[PDB]
Amino acid sequence: MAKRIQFSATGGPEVLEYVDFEPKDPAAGEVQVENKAIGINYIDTYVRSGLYPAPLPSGLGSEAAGVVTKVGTGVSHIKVGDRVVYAQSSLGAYSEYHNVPAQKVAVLPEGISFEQAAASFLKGLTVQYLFRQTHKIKAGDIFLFHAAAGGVGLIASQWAKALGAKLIGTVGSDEKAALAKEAGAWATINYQTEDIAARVAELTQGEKVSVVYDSVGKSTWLASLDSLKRHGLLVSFGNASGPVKDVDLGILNQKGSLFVTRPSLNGYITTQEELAAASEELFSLIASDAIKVDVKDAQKFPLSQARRAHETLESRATTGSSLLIP
Amino acid sequence: MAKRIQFSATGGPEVLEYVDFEPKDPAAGEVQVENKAIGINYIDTYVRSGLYPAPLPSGLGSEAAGVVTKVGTGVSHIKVGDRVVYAQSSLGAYSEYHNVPAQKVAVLPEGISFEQAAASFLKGLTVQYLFRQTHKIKAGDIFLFHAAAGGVGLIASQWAKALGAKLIGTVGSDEKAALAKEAGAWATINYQTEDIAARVAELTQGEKVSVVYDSVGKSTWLASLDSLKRHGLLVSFGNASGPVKDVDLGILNQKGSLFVTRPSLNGYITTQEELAAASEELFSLIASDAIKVDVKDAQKFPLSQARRAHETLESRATTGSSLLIP
Repeated sequence: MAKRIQFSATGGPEVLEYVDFEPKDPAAGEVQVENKAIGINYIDTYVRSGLYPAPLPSGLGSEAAGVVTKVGTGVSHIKVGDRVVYAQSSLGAYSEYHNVPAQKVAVLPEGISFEQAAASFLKGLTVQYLFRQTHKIKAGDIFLFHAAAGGVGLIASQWAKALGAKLIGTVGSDEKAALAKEAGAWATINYQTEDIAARVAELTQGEKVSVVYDSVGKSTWLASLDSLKRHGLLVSFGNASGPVKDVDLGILNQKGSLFVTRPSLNGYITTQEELAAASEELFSLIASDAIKVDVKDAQKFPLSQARRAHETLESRATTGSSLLIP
Repeated sequence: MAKRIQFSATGGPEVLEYVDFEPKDPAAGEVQVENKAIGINYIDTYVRSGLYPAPLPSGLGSEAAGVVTKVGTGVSHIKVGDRVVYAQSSLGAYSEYHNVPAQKVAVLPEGISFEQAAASFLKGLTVQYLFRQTHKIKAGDIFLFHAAAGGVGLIASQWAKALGAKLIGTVGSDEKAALAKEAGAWATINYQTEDIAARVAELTQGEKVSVVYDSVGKSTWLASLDSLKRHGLLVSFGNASGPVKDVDLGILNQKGSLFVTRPSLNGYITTQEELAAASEELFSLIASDAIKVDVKDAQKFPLSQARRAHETLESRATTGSSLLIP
């Protein structure tokens, strides 16, 4: 018997239940991970609130890192006792134990701890596909990245710097602005003080940017469109401020024959080769200290306190990644 | 004094007026073209009906070819007597004379007649940016192109073949199907009989296509989305069946992290270098008979009969380009 967070009905943070359950032995494709550190992602809040349909009662989270305890029939590439991380498990990473298909699990280097992995893996895999697959950031490129002080943002800042690119990062405070700069962001915009698109025009002497990465959605839709040059790409990969509905394609024409895409992690990592390749890049850059992955002690919540943790994430008081410790 | 088509109020074909006017000497940027053959584009009908707001009374058409009669102050690269074609003039190509900025005018090779130019130029420039700029079609590529029997469609078919690519073309009849095949279309779908996305799945043994060119919009939005593979591009460049409003970006995620763009000709040809380069490719391919440009005698209407011509275009009885002869 072990512990997991679940919810019996959708709602706010108050619906999170901390219960016992019997972990089942892994099936033929799978490995059982004794989770040691668990990732906290905005999608966890969306699932919990019913924005994403899930059978009830449901687990929560798809990102965690820990020690492999048992291994299923077919699994060669991963062995008992391996330290691993995953970002795409079935809902249920919020648990002391969770089975995951071996294909969707990456073995950690010795340098990367459980806590770093669960902070950086899903968010780091997200950055890699955004920057290397959805649109290949070249050295010298100016681009806009919303929420640069967030978990995804700080990895994006540091990755951009490693690529020799110039990330303009939107942030909600002067403190978050300095942090994003420290993390390698070329320039900074305060999305409460300043007009985003205006400031982008200023910083590019009118030339604008060929790509925008926008995890905010509704609030910043117009702002992001106005920030793009002719033929530019708007990459909406998040709905922090609510979704982007009621769009007339024609607006893509008005704003200069723009492209727009709504990618997701599952949309870009579908096989173990794809996960291997992307993970190799992520770990490579964490290992060489190009991407440093910290987690404030205030944002390490016990698994028991999952409620408390979710409340924190929704108030936007956090910077960087958060973690649940089983 | 010369003749032009205009309309004093928006409506159907009956609103077209055939009147006298005094052709004015060209301004500093411009050249005056004695039009010999005039292009007929669906956008002419939309403007005439008020789907696109235009100042009244207005001229009509932006595509025509003829002989340069006079030249404005600043013009070097074009001289009196040059045989030319343009696709982006101010509304008024439906005329015996029309001034056009010299930058938006291409000198014709000797091989291409006035009638071929006015059939093929705007529609051919449209095909070039779609196939070479918006998304670079590689040899071997399977892709979907709606309305393959139209004026744009038959050039697209032949261009695709010249690039060694496999254009699946949607058409409204068995007769139009054979014509699209004759014009180099790899495969054909009847959009009145058949399910578009199903047939695309069939023809690609489930792999789907990396791009869709969709000049229909509303009717085919879902069909076009279902036809695209993971990371695929939907290129909406026309609203034949009405516009594409009320779009939840999330649909781009559901259908496989798709891209979508709403390009226009004016969005991709903005300087004379861009027009030169694109025209060179178009003329190059017409010259080498890779793209053959015929116009049925039934779809050559005198300028006087502009009404009659518009009626024909709206009944969808036409295939390929149509022309007005001044």
